[PDB]
Formats: sequence, structure tokens, C-alpha cells
Amino acid sequence: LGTNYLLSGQTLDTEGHLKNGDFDLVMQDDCNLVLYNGNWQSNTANNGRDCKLTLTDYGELVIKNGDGSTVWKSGAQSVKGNYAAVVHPDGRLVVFGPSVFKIDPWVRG
Amino acid sequence: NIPFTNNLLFSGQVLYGDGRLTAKNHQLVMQGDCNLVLYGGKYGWQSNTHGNGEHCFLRLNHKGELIIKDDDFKTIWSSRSSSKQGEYVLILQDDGFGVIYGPAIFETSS
Repeated sequence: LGTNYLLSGQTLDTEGHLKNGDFDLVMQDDCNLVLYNGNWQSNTANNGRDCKLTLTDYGELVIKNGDGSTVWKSGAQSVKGNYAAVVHPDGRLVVFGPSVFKIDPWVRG
Repeated sequence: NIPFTNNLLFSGQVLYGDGRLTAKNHQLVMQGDCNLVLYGGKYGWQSNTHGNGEHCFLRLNHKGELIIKDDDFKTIWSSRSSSKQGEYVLILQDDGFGVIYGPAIFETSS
């Protein structure tokens, strides 16, 4: 569940969704990562159970099953840092990074 | 023109005249007074540019630099974060941070 983005270090758990408008990214019970209305899927149906989506410190999307064994990787990587996967309103899942700038309301300015 | 999403600003998109990004407990507002203000969190944040110009607008470019300009394109404030050419996004995150990420390194399609 949550929002329209996944940050590196966060997990999209089984049957969790990310939504922007009519586009809905679902980590399904059958281990397929599917972008509803977006004509995209990882294509990993029945490759595991209790599957989870993560995003690495190099900006790679990774699907892992219940055991923690890697089912699928996006196979595109960049330098070490913070990354964000976003359901773009044009109906694309896009990974952006690394972070270039941060506005921080939690520390003295 | 790119469609707007409440918590996102992509390269080329513009906010002005009290247009804002919105998150769970936070707002980032390009105000009528030319101050860019993140409301919420312990301290909040501000470009600290109140009254510095007229009809100011916020634009993220395709190198990841976030800039406030006034009506005559006089630079008011810059994130000074220029990087490699490409697609960038500013996310007002549910945890309060406003973070610029890019360029894009993977996409599901064009």
C-alpha cells in the first residue's frame, strides 16, 4: 500500500500497490509485478509466493520471494545513493536517481 | 505539457502563485510573495526569499537544478544541484523531505 513512489530501502509487500491516477502497480500474490493500465509486468507469475519489491542503493528494482531469494531484477544500475521509483502520470514506472538535492524540514536551517 | 501530480514536480513543470506540492503532513508552496516554503516538520524550510521579486515561479530543469525566477527571469534562488542531462523529479515525500532524483535510469516504456 501507500503512494505513487517507492524509495530505496522501502518495501512494496505482497499485494501492496502504488497508484497514480488510473495506473496501479501491484506486487501480486502470484509474484507477478504488474502495472495495471500500463502494459507492463515483470512476467514472474508463479515464480514464488509471498513476493516483495525492493529498490537497491544502485537503483535496481528487485523482486524476492518469501525466503528472500531473488526472483527478478530490473537490470539497470547507477552509482550508490538514494533512488526513487515513481508511477509517472503518463503510465510509466520510472526509476530516478541518485538524489541530487534534499530540502529538509527536520534540521536547523 | 506534463500532467500534474500532487506530490511531484518533473523537469519542465512549473509552480507559481501559491501553487504547491502536497504530501500526507506537508506542503511545499511557491508563494505569491516569492518565498518557497515547506510547511510541516520540526523546523519547516524556506528559500528565505520573501518580497525578493514579482510573480515568482519554480521550475525544475533537465539537469536536476531547481530554480526560482521572477517575472523577468531574474534568478531568485537556486538549488545549485546541476547534474547529468535527463529526466528529473522533485518528490515531496510523506516523510517531509523534498528530494530531487534523477536522471531516469530505467523505465517501463518511452
